[PDB]
Amino acid sequence: RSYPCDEKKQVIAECSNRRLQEVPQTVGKYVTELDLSDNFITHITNESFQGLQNLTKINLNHNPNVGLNITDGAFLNLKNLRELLLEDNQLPQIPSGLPESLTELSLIQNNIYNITKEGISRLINLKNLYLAWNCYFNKVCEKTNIEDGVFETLTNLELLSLSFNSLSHVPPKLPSSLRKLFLSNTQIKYISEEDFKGLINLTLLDLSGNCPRCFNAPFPCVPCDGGASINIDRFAFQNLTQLRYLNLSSTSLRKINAAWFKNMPHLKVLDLEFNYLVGEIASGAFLTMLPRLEILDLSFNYIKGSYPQHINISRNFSKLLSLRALHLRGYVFQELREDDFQPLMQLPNLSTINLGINFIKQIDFKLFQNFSNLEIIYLSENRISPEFDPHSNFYHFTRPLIKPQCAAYGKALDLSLNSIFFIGPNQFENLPDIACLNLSANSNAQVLSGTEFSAIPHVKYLDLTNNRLDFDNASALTELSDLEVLDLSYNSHYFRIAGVTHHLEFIQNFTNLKVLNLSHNNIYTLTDKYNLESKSLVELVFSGNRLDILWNDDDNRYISIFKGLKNLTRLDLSLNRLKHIPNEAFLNLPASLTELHINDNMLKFFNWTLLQQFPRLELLDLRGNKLLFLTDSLSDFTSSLRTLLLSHNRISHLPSGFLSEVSSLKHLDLSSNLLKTINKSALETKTTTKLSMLELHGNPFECTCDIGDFRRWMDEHLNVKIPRLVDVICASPGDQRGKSIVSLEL
Amino acid sequence: SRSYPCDEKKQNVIAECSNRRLQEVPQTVGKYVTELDLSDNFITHITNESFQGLQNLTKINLNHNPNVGLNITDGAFLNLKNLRELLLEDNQLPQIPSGLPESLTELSLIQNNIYNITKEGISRLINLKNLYLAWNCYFNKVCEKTNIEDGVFETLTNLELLSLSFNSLSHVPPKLPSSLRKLFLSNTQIKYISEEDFKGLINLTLLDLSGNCPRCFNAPFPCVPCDGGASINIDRFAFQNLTQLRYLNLSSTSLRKINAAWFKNMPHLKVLDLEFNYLVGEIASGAFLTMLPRLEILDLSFNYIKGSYPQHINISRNFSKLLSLRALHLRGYVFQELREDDFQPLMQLPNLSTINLGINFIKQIDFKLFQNFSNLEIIYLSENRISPEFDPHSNFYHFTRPLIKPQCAAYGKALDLSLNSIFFIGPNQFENLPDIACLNLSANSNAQVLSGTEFSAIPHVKYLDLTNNRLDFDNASALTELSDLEVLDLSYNSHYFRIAGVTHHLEFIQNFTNLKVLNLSHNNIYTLTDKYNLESKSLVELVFSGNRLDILWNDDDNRYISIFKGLKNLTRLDLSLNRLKHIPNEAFLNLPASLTELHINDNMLKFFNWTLLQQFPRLELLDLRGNKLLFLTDSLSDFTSSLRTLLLSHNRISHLPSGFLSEVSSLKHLDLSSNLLKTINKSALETKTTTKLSMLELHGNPFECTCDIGDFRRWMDEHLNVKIPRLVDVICASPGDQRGKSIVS
Ligand SMILES: *[C@@H]1O[C@H](CO)[C@@H](O[C@@H]2O[C@H](CO)[C@@H](O[C@@H]3O[C@H](CO)[C@@H](O)[C@H](O[C@H]4O[C@H](CO)[C@@H](O)[C@H](O)[C@@H]4O)[C@@H]3O)[C@H](O)[C@H]2NC(C)=O)[C@H](O)[C@H]1NC(C)=O
Ligand SMILES: *[C@@H]1O[C@H](CO)[C@@H](O[C@@H]2O[C@H](CO)[C@@H](O[C@@H]3O[C@H](CO)[C@@H](O)[C@H](O)[C@@H]3O)[C@H](O)[C@H]2NC(C)=O)[C@H](O)[C@H]1NC(C)=O
Ligand SMILES: *[C@@H]1O[C@H](CO)[C@@H](O[C@@H]2O[C@H](CO)[C@@H](O[C@@H]3O[C@H](CO)[C@@H](O)[C@H](O)[C@@H]3O)[C@H](O)[C@H]2NC(C)=O)[C@H](O)[C@H]1NC(C)=O
Ligand SMILES: *[C@@H]1O[C@H](CO)[C@@H](O[C@@H]2O[C@H](CO)[C@@H](O[C@@H]3O[C@H](CO)[C@@H](O)[C@H](O)[C@@H]3O)[C@H](O)[C@H]2NC(C)=O)[C@H](O)[C@H]1NC(C)=O
Ligand SMILES: CCCCn1cc2c(n1)c(N)nc1ccccc12
Ligand SMILES: CCCCn1cc2c(n1)c(N)nc1ccccc12
Ligand SMILES: *[C@@H]1O[C@H](CO)[C@@H](O)[C@H](O)[C@H]1NC(C)=O
Ligand SMILES: *[C@@H]1O[C@H](CO)[C@@H](O)[C@H](O)[C@H]1NC(C)=O
Ligand SMILES: *[C@@H]1O[C@H](CO)[C@@H](O)[C@H](O)[C@H]1NC(C)=O
Ligand SMILES: *[C@@H]1O[C@H](CO)[C@@H](O)[C@H](O)[C@H]1NC(C)=O
Ligand SMILES: *[C@@H]1O[C@H](CO)[C@@H](O)[C@H](O)[C@H]1NC(C)=O
Repeated sequence: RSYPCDEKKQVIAECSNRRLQEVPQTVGKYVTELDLSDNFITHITNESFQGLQNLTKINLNHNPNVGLNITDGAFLNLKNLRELLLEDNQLPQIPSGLPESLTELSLIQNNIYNITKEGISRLINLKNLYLAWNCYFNKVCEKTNIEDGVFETLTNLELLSLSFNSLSHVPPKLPSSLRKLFLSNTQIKYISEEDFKGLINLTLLDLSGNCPRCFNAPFPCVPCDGGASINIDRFAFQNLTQLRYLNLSSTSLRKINAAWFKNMPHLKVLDLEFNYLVGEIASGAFLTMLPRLEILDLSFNYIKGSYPQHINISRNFSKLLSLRALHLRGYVFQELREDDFQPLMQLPNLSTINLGINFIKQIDFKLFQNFSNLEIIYLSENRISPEFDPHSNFYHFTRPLIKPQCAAYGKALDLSLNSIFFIGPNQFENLPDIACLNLSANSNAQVLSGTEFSAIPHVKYLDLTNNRLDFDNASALTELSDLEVLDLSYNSHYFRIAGVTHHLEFIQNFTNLKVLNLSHNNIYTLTDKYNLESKSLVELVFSGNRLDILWNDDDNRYISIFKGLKNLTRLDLSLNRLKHIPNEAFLNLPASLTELHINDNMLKFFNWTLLQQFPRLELLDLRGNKLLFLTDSLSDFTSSLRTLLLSHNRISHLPSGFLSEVSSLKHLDLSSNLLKTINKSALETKTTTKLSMLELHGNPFECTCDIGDFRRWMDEHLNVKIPRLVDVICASPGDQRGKSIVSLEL
Repeated sequence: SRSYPCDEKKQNVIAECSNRRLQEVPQTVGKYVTELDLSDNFITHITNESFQGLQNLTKINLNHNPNVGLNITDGAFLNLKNLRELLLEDNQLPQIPSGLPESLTELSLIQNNIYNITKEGISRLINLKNLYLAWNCYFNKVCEKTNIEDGVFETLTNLELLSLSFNSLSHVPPKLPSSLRKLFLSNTQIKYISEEDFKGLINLTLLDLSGNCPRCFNAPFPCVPCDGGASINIDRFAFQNLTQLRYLNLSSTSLRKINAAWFKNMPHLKVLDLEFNYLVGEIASGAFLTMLPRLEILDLSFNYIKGSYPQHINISRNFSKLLSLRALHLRGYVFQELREDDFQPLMQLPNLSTINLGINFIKQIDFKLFQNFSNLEIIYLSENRISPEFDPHSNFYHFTRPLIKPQCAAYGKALDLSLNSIFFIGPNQFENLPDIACLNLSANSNAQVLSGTEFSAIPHVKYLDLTNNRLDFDNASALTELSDLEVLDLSYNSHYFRIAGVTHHLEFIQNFTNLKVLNLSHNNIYTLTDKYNLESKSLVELVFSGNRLDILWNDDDNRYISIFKGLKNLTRLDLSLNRLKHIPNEAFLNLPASLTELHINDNMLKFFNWTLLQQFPRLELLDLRGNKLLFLTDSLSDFTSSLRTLLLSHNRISHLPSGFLSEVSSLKHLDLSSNLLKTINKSALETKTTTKLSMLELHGNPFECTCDIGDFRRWMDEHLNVKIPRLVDVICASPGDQRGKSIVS
């Protein structure tokens, strides 16, 4: 049982976020990677790691966790160290006498303003060198000094990142080994033809945020004199024949010199966000130079204060023969016509068009059918009617446009966050065969009645979340006979009113429906039909409703509410304010359940016996309740249960014979409870057990001699992992107070 | 000592002993006690020895015992000669128990399992004024009919209030005392009211017959109609001698016809609740309207015809005979358009102040119609379609809470248009309205750019509610037409705020010369355009809860460092729920010097620079609850002379500095509950002077109960002027024995 770290093969010592004061001295021989991020370590000496020659990767990010002291040659011993992460350590300098074995070194987010030869030029094996985010924004720092020729000695260097430092010119004498070069936000105003002249291997170049476009910047932003464009010499890119990625976002570009791409036949991704390129999108000589380009990002090039009637796309867009994705967020215009996108219509591979955040008031949807294979039509965040992760893209989020669960079904159309407050009879005509539709957050209050989706009747995943839907007709959505996933979360507006009717009967009319989400609808009363019924349904999410009201002891109408979900395997009843479940109501839950969540309720009572009616239940989640008794006879009540989740309850005593003969149970979580001790027969199985994971952190353990039968049990069963031992802590007595229980003389 | 377990206070001696997990009555009750509240504990037995040394009790409350039956002997109570009032609600009692004292003037047996009202239990108690017997047999509880022993209430000739509602009776019991003022028989399974059921009750001011022959369609509880969904049947002459009736409740009694005859001899009738009947026909032609010239409140709500969405509502011209009507509630009638002509009858009523039309799915309104009334104060149009468990002491048919927030309605004429679809306010939206002072436009899906002209037709609005919209704050003259605005709620308009790349402008704030309260809560504010500071000469309160001051004040951004400094008159600032892990010194120092109240609760603060309080001489209250602070300063009075309340509950303090209390000086209230304290060392309570503390909170700390805590107990024994709530929850964590034993024992 490793302590304090958590070990595994995958051979990694996970030692992060554990209030460590110093490199622990207790780590296994077979360990090759040590992760000590997020601790309180302030010193590193050549002792620190002395009995650890086999380490190939150390991670010391974020130490002390709110300046790390490192002795010259501290790691110099570690003769197999390939990767050293020293991010966010308040380091005032590159550490002296780093080992030559390093292929990877990260000094992101430090106070290093001097990039010296003593520092680095030594380390001739480097492939990846990260020096970003040392001087930036309103931080108190100095201009970055790069010793001349410091990088030329690193002749296998492939990735150099110096972003978010004050450099003012590209540094000279860079090794021709380079594949990727990040120079974003370095306050460079001029690129000469010398700067990159030798880098014949470069696949990526990032010059974003030099001469930034500052208007409405969400960060401290300093533009070049007068808002000036960055100045890029005609021949600056002439020997960059392998470039596939070019980031020129926020460089205040008004004009794109086509000749920049004369010698760049492989360009795949061009990022041109936050520029002033309305004019060049209408004209655009440079589009003829990019016949292999697959992704083009021209987001946020809107003219301050303008709201043009229409968008203006050059005919030269038809020359982007390989184009797969076109991002045109934040251009800002009122109407999209069939004609305005003619140049895009013959591109064979264009599968994504993104027009989010343009305040578009109207669109001629028939246009979209005139395309070869659009798969994703993203119109989120428009007007349509009836603090910076260093390792992430700085100019936008990188999560996919459409949830992949929805996109997997086919053609997707995302109309979320609009003003489509009522769906009328022709709203969806002239559309392609949409498989995935997002109407989330449209302030939609209509009564759906079985015809609104008849022009796209093959929708398979329908997102209707965050509306105000009025469920006053039993034929709602029944035109969608292939429906597989229906999300109705956050439609509480009408559900919360007792006096209006509420019809959930249409659920039974689907033959392929597998997942239904009814969460946060405040459901506590229904009209006429009190049961949910489906033959197909496999997961129901019912969190954030009022079962406590539906199952009131004095009302029997909802006693069978879920029973007719004949195929259900997964049911989520969290956040339903449940004090107790009536025995009849619990026994009327579908017997096909394999997963049941009743967490974050106020349960003061669970009848363990009724599990006997649930021969397939593998997971029971009772976290975040107020339970205070565990049955002593669980072996009698289930033989399928694998995982019991009982953290954040008020369990004070673990009964003797609890494990009894529960052979199937593997994961038992009893963290954050009121356990003062565990006794021998609470632990005894005479059977063959599968238990491998047992969570006990956050209990107020009594660290008298009564704790020894459990300490002994830990040694007796090293096959059972107890995570976060350093959080398995002595409450009493006061000297023991704050001790981990394993750290005690018994 | 200090009283224990109960809290003792004086009012009009009350001993609050509620909700403490008491396994039994204490024998540590102050012999001076007159009112004993023991509700919501785990008491399972009551005996003749339970209240042994306790003559002086006039009132006992034992409701909700045991929390999850209560067992009470014959005459456990009669030894209490001064007991007038005895509350035994929700105790799962099989029986009106025996030998209750003759002194009783009030007895409550609401919410038990009693189906036998016998002479044996009830008829000896001739001093009763109020007898509450409701909610023993109802809905789908396992349940026998209520047997009311013949003439069992006739000897209680002091009885003014009898409530038997929510029991199965089938008829009004006969032989009821003529002293009755108030009679509650709602939901008792009565289908017929006879000539004879009320004729000796010439003193009745209130009769409740609601839920007899209920209208059951879409009911939120198990509801059983009368055969054929038939109406309650009430003899023509049933109310003949009810001359004193002020209040009649006939809700949910399936009425289609109101016999104007029922009111012939009811000249004082003031409130008539007819909710949930079938009265659309009567409302259209009601002869009974001519019988009610002193009616003040008429509730006709939820009388809709199922499946009908009529174009207009049909108000009988007879409504104009209700010359005393103050309020008219017509929710849930259901109709599409309100026209000027529809309400003609109402318009010459002198005192009609409240018109309520919530939940009618109305689509179009002729707003100028409202000008034509005498003095409308409240125009409640919430929950429509306008475009550009059951507490036994509550009213069962609706909530009683006000229709308009009092703070808003205090300014004058109120118009509530919350929960509509007024997604855009256009040039004439508000023409021909009266002079509106309080305007509620919450939850209208409104996403427009407010530009300073949208309220021009009601320029004297002083309380504006705009919460839960999607407002696009892109123009610095927004709202500036409202020169008299004092209160502005912009909570939950995060839609556009959360998007970094659109413009956000709050400069309009400085323009208001009368603005006192601004609520910007839960807007997810983390970036604004061009102007980064909030400025106002007048503003007194700003709620900035649930935004991202963690981003606005991130260490490498100086832009928002004086965000709140231009609020020169501010005294209350709320900065809770902003995810703050630390406030930078300078940003703290730039908070208004006028502050008297600062809330920085429910953030993640690890450190607090106490020294900085030196800049806030008026600061009286500091709320740091729900953070992660480990450190208290040892030199507080070096930094404050003003602080009276310091709230520190739910932090990580496990040590109090030497001298800390009586450092306090002006400090009246210290809350240190839910921390990590093991003791309070003599040092901590040492105190150079004598503490000014009157309240100290310490419960839910993990105290170590060894002779190490004697110091503190003797501190506690000395200073009886320092109250400690919840001593039951001031608990031993260690050793064991004894955890869970209060440090008081
Ligand atoms: C039919 O119509 C009549 C109205 O004409 C209605 O009668 C009202 O019933 C309620 C009880 O539901 C009475 O309200 C209570 O009155 C007492 C004493 O004045 C108060 O103590 C009660 O307050 C308690 O609870 C309150 C909230 O739960 C708390 O504020 C407080 O702490 C108290 O513990 C409560 O206000 C009301 O007095 C009568 N009206 C008259 C004029 O007597 C009746 O309820 C209707 N029937 C149905 C079934 O809805
Ligand atoms: C300008 O555009 C370039 C090219 O698109 C961006 O390069 C991309 O940068 C991100 C984050 O800096 C890289 O992601 C990270 O890299 C590795 C993947 O090997 C992964 O371990 C991390 O989780 C993280 O995903 C991404 O690799 C990189 N793209 C390529 C092809 O190298 C760049 O970020 C943009 N510049 C700015 C300031 O936004
Ligand atoms: C309504 O309920 C549905 C169904 O539970 C929610 O969608 C589901 O969301 C979970 C994420 O919480 C998805 O699980 C994830 O799958 C990915 C990739 O396969 C995996 O990496 C994650 O570890 C996790 O397993 C699940 O796929 C998804 N199901 C579907 C069908 O989309 C939905 O999010 C809920 N809606 C709201 C508004 O909360
Ligand atoms: C937005 O902020 C305002 C100002 O704080 C909120 O209105 C205020 O709400 C508080 C309650 O949090 C009111 O105080 C209470 O008032 C009653 C009446 O005296 C009293 O019984 C209580 O002791 C308490 O003091 C305060 O009066 C009120 N102020 C105004 C001007 O209305 C408002 O609720 C917030 N809005 C939202 C949606 O959260
Ligand atoms: C007060 C509401 C009574 C029953 N009712 C009427 C409804 C409705 N439920 C409901 N849920 N929606 C409606 C939409 C348009 C017109 C009428 C209705
Ligand atoms: C991507 C938008 C750039 C700046 N901008 C344009 C806006 C706006 N912010 C904003 N907040 N609202 C708008 C409403 C209508 C038309 C344009 C805008
Ligand atoms: C389109 O993409 C396909 C990959 O599915 C590829 O094989 C083909 O080269 C591309 N065609 C053009 C014209 O770029
Ligand atoms: C729909 O849009 C909302 C908001 O833009 C987003 O949160 C959600 O994931 C989207 N749904 C799908 C299925 O992509
Ligand atoms: C039940 O669910 C399974 C998925 O496990 C599906 O294949 C089967 O068709 C469903 N049964 C019915 C009757 O729909
Ligand atoms: C406005 O309407 C909402 C929704 O009905 C309500 O919660 C809020 O308190 C009302 N505001 C005022 C000021 O009365
Ligand atoms: C400051 O606030 C007080 C209290 O509302 C008010 O009386 C006074 O007029 C305000 N001062 C200014 C300059 O607006």
